[PDB]
Amino acid sequence: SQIEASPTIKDGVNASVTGMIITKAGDNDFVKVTSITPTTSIAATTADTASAALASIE
Amino acid sequence: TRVHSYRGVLIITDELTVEAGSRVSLSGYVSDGGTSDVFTICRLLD
Repeated sequence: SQIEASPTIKDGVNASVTGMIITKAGDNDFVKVTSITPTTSIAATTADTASAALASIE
Repeated sequence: TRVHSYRGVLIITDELTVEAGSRVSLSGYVSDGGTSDVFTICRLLD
């Protein structure tokens, strides 16, 4: 709820709830989350099967 | 181990275009007089 309410973050950051994954959606393409103690872990590159990565780089 | 997944939206992309055409039809013929008013014989004089 908070990540979808920030005036400068509301558009471009797609999130979920799991049972979260701060991906990108529309316009802005680059996203990055960083913390110190809690987590902000993993990479899980979105760019899939070259084509997705290639389409962006082209 | 979690194995827990997520869910997204149905996003589809399509390109649509509708086209038409045009043709001009004309019908004409060499003039052989023309529909006149008071078609009567005449006797010109100078």
